[PDB]
Amino acid sequence: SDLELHPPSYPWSHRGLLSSLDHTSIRRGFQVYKQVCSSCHSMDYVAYRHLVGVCYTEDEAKALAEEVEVQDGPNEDGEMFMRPGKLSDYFPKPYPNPEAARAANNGALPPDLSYIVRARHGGEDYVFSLLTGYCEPPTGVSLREGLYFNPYFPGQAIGMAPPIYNEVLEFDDGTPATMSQVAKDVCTFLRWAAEPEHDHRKRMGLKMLLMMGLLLPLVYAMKRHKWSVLKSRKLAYRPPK
Amino acid sequence: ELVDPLTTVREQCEQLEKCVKARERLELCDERVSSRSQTEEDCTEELLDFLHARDHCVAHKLFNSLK
Amino acid sequence: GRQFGHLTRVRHVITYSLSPFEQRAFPHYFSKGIPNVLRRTRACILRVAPPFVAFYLVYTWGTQEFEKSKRKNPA
Amino acid sequence: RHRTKKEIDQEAAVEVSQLRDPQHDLERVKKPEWVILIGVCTHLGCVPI
Amino acid sequence: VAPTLTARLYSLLFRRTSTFALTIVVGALFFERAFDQGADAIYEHINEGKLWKHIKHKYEN
Amino acid sequence: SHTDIKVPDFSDYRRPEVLDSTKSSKESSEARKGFSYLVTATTTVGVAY
Amino acid sequence: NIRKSHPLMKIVNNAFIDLPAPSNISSWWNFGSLLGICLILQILTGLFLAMHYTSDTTTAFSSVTHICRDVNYGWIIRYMHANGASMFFICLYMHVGRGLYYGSYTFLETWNIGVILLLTVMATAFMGYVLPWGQMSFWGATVITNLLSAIPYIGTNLVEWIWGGFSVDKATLTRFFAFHFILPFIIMAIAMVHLLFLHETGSNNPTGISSDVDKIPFHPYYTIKDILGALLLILALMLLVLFAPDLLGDPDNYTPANPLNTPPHIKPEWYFLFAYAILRSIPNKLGGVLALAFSILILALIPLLHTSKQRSMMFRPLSQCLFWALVADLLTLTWIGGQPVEHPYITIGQLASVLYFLLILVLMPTAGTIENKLLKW
Amino acid sequence: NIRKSHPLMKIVNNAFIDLPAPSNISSWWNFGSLLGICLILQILTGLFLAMHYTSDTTTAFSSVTHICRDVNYGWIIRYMHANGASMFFICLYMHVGRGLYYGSYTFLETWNIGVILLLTVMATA
Ligand SMILES: CCCCCCCCCCCCCCCCCC(=O)OC[C@H](COP(=O)(O)OCCN)OC(=O)CCCCCCCCCCCCC
Ligand SMILES: CCCCCCCCCCCCCC(=O)OC[C@H](COP(=O)(O)OCC[N+](C)(C)C)OC(=O)CCCCCCCCCCCCC
Ligand code: HEC
Ligand code: HEM
Ligand code: HEM
Ligand code: HEM
Ligand code: HEM
Ligand SMILES: CSC1=N[C@@](C)(c2ccccc2)C(=O)N1Nc1ccccc1
Ligand code: FES
Ligand SMILES: [Cl-]
Ligand SMILES: [Cl-]
Repeated sequence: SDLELHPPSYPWSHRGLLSSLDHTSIRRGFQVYKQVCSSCHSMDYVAYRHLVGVCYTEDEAKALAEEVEVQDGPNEDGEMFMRPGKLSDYFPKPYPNPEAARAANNGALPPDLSYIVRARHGGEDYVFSLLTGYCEPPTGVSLREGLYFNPYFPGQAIGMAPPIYNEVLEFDDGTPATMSQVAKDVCTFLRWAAEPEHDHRKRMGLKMLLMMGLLLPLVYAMKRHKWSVLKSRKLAYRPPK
Repeated sequence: ELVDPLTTVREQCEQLEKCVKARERLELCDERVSSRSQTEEDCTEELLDFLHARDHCVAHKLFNSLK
Repeated sequence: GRQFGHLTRVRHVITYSLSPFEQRAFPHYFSKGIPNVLRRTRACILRVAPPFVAFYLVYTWGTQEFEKSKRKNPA
Repeated sequence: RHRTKKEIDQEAAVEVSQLRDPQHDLERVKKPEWVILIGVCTHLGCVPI
Repeated sequence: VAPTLTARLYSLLFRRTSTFALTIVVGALFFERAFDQGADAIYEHINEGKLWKHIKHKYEN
Repeated sequence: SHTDIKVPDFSDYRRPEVLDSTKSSKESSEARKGFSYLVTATTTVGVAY
Repeated sequence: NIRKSHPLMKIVNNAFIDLPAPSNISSWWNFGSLLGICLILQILTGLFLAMHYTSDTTTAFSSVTHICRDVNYGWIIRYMHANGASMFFICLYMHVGRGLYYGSYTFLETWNIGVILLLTVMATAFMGYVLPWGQMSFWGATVITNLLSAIPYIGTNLVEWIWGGFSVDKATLTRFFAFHFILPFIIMAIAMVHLLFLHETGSNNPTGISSDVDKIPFHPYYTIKDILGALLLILALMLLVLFAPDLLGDPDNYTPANPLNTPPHIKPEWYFLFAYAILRSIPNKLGGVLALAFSILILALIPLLHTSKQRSMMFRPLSQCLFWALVADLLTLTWIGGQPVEHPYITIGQLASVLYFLLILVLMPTAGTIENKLLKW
Repeated sequence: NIRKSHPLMKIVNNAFIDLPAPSNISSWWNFGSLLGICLILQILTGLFLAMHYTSDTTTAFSSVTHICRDVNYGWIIRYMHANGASMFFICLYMHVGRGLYYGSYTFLETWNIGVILLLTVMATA
C-alpha cells in the first residue's frame, strides 16, 4: 500500500513490432545467468537443447551441459548417482525446494526466472530499472537488517542484495562488462527465456500483414462485384390510373 | 578503475530544468524532517518524483553507447 | 421456414438491373463515397458523441483524483 | 497471532451492539493472549493481510 | 485488334473450370516459393546481423 | 402504355469498354470477364497458401 | 434439382443458399456468423490443446508451458484459443447491442435462448481460464465459486459440493476441465436451435420495417459478405496473436497458483469487468451477488419493456442518446472493474451502477412513450 | 394443438409420438433405442469418470484406482462405463443382424451411414 514509481520505456532493439531479438546479447545474457544468477534463481522450464541454433552450436551447447553434474538413475543396484549433464537436462535447480531457499536467503524466495519478464508489469523495462536502480534510502526510511532499498520494488524493501556490478564477469567477445551492459544482456536473454517464439512470431506477423493487404481488397472486390447488380438497380412504380 | 556509461549520462541528465527542481524539493525535505527527528513523515515521495524525471531522460540516449 | 413465392403481395413495381460484368464494382469510390460518409457522421454525431465525452471527463477526473489521493499532506 | 496488552483492551473495550456478528472476545478465543483464526475472508474467500 | 492480356487469359485458362482450377493449384505452388523467399528476405534485411543465421559463420569450429 | 417505358441510363456505372451504344459488347466480353475472374483466381491462391 | 429434395441438403439449402434475407442488413448482422466461426475456432484450437494438456495441479501449469515451448506450433494454437475467446466476447457484445438498438428482441424465442447462449459461453470461458492454473486462475476461481455461499441456508453446501473439498483444489481443476470440454458442444446444439427459431421469421433489418417486399437470396450476396467479415475477424485475431498476445492477459497468471496469498489487486478479463464492478458496488454479500445476476438476466425482460410503436431506434433520436449513454455507462463500469476498490472509483462505480439499471428499467421505457406522443400515436 | 405447430416440438412429434410405425415389428426392432440409451449411459458415466481421471502415464493407472476406492460410488460408475461399452456392442451386433436377416439394408442411406456408426464406436471403445 505504498507509493509506486513505474519504470520508463527503454529502446530495446526488439521493441518494434517487426524487430527481432539481438542474439549476441542473448548469448552474453546466458553467461550472466550462469555465473551470477543461477546460484540463487532457478529456471525450471529451460533445457540446454533450447540453446541449440539460437545462440550456441550443438557442440557448444553439449560442452556447456557437461560442465555441471546432475542426478540420474536408478542403476541395476537401485542406487541414485551423478553424471554430467546432457542436452536433454533442464538447468540445475539451486535448491531442492523453496523452504531451503528461504533459509539460504534470509527468509526470501528467489523466484524461478523462466517467465519473470511476463509475470511482472513492465517486463525487461522493470527488470532493467530494478537491477540498475539501487540507491541509498531517502531520509526517514530505516530498513531492518537483511533487507535492501530499491525504489522500483513494491514497498521499496527487497530481500535481494544488488546482484550485479562492474566486472562481475568477463564476456567471451571482449565487450566491456559494465553494469548497464550486464543489465541489457541479461534482460534480452530473459525475454528469450520467457518468449522463445518471439522472432518466429514476428516473421509470421509480417507474412500475415502482407497477405491481408492483398486478400482484403480482393475479397472486398468480389463482394462489390456481386453486389453491384443491386447497388445500381433502379426502381419505378407504375400503378394503373 | 573501469568506466561506466551509466554514470556519465545521469550527471548530464540532472542538469535540465525538469530535474534540478525535483532535486531542490527533496533537498528541502532532506532538511525539513531532519530538523529534529521525531515525526513519522518519511521522505520517499519526493525521491520517486526525482527518479521519474531522471530515468525518463536516461532511457532516451543510454542505449546509444552499448552493443 | 419461408420461401420465395409465398412472402408477400406486390403490384406495379418495375426493377431494372445490370449485369455485374457490364459495370464497375468501385464507381466514384472517393468522388461520391467521402461526401456520403460526412453526411452519415454529421447526422448521428450528436447522438453518439456526448455520452462518450461524458465518459472521457469522468475517466480523467477519477484517475487524476486517485493518482494523487494517496499523496501525502503536511498534517 | 500472539496478542499484546495494547490490543486486548482495544478489542475488549468495544461496544458489541452494532457488530454485524456480535460476540465478546471471550466466546472467540480460549485464552485472552491467543487468537487462532483461519485465513479466509467471509465474503468470497480471499486471505486478509 | 489483338485481344489484351486479360482476354487471352480468359480464352485459354479461365473459361473451363478445370483449367481455371489447375492454374489456381499451380499458381499456389509458384506463389508459395516466391512469397516465402521474398518475405523472409525482408524480415532479415530489417534485422541484419541480429539472429543466428548471420553469426553462424563465427562459431563454425 | 408499356411502350412508354424506357430503361434508364447506366453510364454512371458502365465500364469504359461498354459506354459506346454503337460498338459491340462482344469485342470486350473476354477482357471484362477475364479481369473479374482474375480477381477470384488470385484470391483462392492466397487462401490456398 | 437435387439441392431442394435430398433430405440432408434440403436443410442446408433453406439456411444458407435459397433462404430469403433482407436486402439492407448492415455489418452489424455479420456477427452472427462470426460467432459461429469463433466457436469453430475455439473447438479446433481447443481440441489440439487438449491433446497435450494434463489436468492436475502438479503439472497443469507445466503442461501449458510444454505446449508453448516444445510442441510444434502449440504456442500459436494456445494464443489463438486465448485470444479467440476474447474475440468471441467482442462478437457477443456487438451481437446483443445490434439486437437492442434495432429491436430484434421482439423475436422472443430466438432472443430468450440467446440469453442462454450468453450464460453458457461465460460459464465456458470461466472454466477455461482456470485450467492453466496461474494465480489469477486460482483466486478468480475462488471469488466466483464463493458467490454461491451467499444463497441462504443451502449456500455453503452447494459451494463445497461444487468444490469436491473445502476449497478450489485438485478435484475442481479436473471437473472444470471436463466441463470446459463438453460445454462448447452443448453451445453448438443450442446455437442450432437459435437458428431454427430465427428462420421461423427471418431477419430483422436496420429500419424495423418488414422486408417481405424486398428480399434477396442469402447466396451469393451474404455468403460473400460473411466471408469478407470473417477475413476481418481473422485479421483482428491474428493481430492479437502475432503482435500482442499478452495485452489482454494478466501477468500474474504466469506464476503457478498459490493457495496461501492473493495478489494485492485482482482483475477479471475485460469481458467480465463491467459485471464485477456491479458486484463490488454494494456493501452486502447477498446484495452484491443478486445485483450481479440481475445485471445479465436483465436481458430476459427487455422485451417486456418495449413501449415504442416503432421497432428499431433508427427513427427514434431520444432512444439513440439513451442507448449510447448505456454503452458509455457500460464502458465506465468496465473501467471501475479494472481498478482497485478505492476513492473515488468506489462512488463512481455506484453511480454508473445505478445508471445501468436506471436506463434499462426507467429512462428507456419512458423515453419510448414520449416519442410516441411526439408522433401523435 | 400446440404439439403439432411449435417448431421445436414438431420435430419431436414426428419422431416419437405421431410417427407411423408398423404394427408387427418384433423385439429385434427394440435395439435401435437401446443403442441410444447405451450411448446416453456412456456419456453420463463417461462424463463423471472424466471429472476424476488424469491423462498421463505416471498417474493414469492410479487415477482409475482412485475412482474405484476413494470417490463416492465411482467404482459403480466405472463398471457401468466398462460394461456399458460391452452392452453397446451386444446391441450393435443384434441391430446389424436384424438388418441382414430382414433385409433392412435396402435403405441404402440409412444403412451405409450405419456402417459409419459402427466404425466410430469401435474407434471410441
Ligand atoms: C454487456 C457487455 C458490456 C461490455 C463493455 C464493452 C465496452 C464498450 C466499448 C464501445 C465500442 C463502440 C463500437 C462503435 C459504435 C459506432 C456506431 C456508429 O458509428 O453509428 C451509429 C448507428 C446509426 O445508424 P442507423 O442504423 O440509425 O441508420 C443509418 C443511416 N445511414 O447505430 C448503430 O450502428 C448501433 C448498433 C449497435 C452497436 C453495438 C455496440 C454496443 C456494445 C455493448 C452493448 C451491451 C448492452 C447490454
Ligand atoms: C489432398 C490435397 C488436395 C489439394 C487440392 C487443391 C485445390 C485448390 C482449389 C481449386 C478449386 C477452384 C474451383 C473454382 O474456382 O470454383 C469455385 C468458385 C468459382 O468462382 P467464380 O468466379 O464464381 O466462377 C468462375 C467460373 N469460371 C470457372 C467459368 C471462370 O471460386 C470462388 O468463388 C472461390 C473464392 C472464395 C474462396 C474463399 C472460401 C473459404 C472460406 C472463408 C475463408 C475466410 C474465413 C474462414
Ligand atoms: C541475475 C543477476 C539476477 C536477476 C536478473 C535477478 N536476481 Fe534475484 N532474488 C534474490 C532473492 C533472495 C529474491 C527475493 C526478494 C523478495 O522476494 O523480496 C530475488 C528476487 C528477484 C526478482 C523478483 C522481483 C519481484 O518480485 O518483483 C527479480 C526480478 C530478480 N531477483 C532478478 C537473490 C538473488 C541472488 C542471491 C545472491 C542472486 C545472485 C540473484 N538474485 C540474481 C539475480
Ligand atoms: C453462441 C452464441 C450465439 C450464436 C452462434 C449466434 C448466432 C446468430 C446468428 C447466425 C444469427 C443470424 C444472423 C445475424 O443476425 O447475425 C443470430 C440472430 C440473432 N441472435 Fe444470435 N447468436 C448467439 C448468441 C445470441 C445472444 C447472446 C443473443 C441476445 C442476448 C442473441 C439474440 C439474437 C437475435 C435477437 C437475433 C435476431 C437478429 C436479427 O435477425 O435481426 N443471440 N444469432
Ligand atoms: C466457445 C468455446 C471456448 C472458449 C470461449 C474457450 C476459452 C478458453 C480460455 C479463455 C482459456 C484460457 C486460456 C489461457 O488462459 O491460457 C481456455 C483454455 C483451455 N481450453 Fe478452451 N475454450 C473453448 C472451447 C474449448 C474446447 C472445445 C476445448 C477442448 C476440446 C478446450 C480446451 C482448452 C484447454 C485444454 C485449455 C487449457 C490450455 C490453455 O490454457 O491454453 N477449449 N479456453
Ligand atoms: C450408434 C449407432 C446406432 C444407433 C444409435 C442406431 C439407431 C437406430 C434406430 C433407433 C433405428 C430405428 C429403430 C430400430 O429399427 O431399432 C435404426 C434403424 C436402422 N439402423 Fe441403426 N443405429 C446405429 C447403428 C447402425 C448400424 C451399425 C447399422 C448397420 C450396419 C445400422 C443400420 C440400420 C438400419 C438398416 C435401420 C432400419 C431398420 C428398420 O427400420 O427395419 N444402424 N437405427
Ligand atoms: C459410446 C460411447 C463410449 C464408449 C463405448 C466408451 C467405452 C469405454 C471403455 C471400454 C473404456 C475402458 C474402461 C476400462 O477398461 O476401465 C472407457 C474408459 C473411459 N471413458 Fe469411455 N466410452 C464412451 C464415452 C465416453 C465419454 C463421452 C467420456 C467422457 C466425457 C468417457 C470417458 C472415459 C474415461 C475418463 C475413461 C477412463 C476411465 C476408465 O478406464 O474407467 N467415455 N470408455
Ligand atoms: C476463474 S478466473 C477468470 N475466469 C474469467 C475468464 C471469467 C470469469 C467469469 C466469467 C467468465 C470468465 C475471468 O475474468 N477470470 N478472472 C477473475 C478475476 C477476479 C475475479 C473473478 C474472475
Ligand atoms: S472482501 Fe470480498 S473476498 Fe475478502
Ligand atoms: Cl503459462
Ligand atoms: Cl485398475
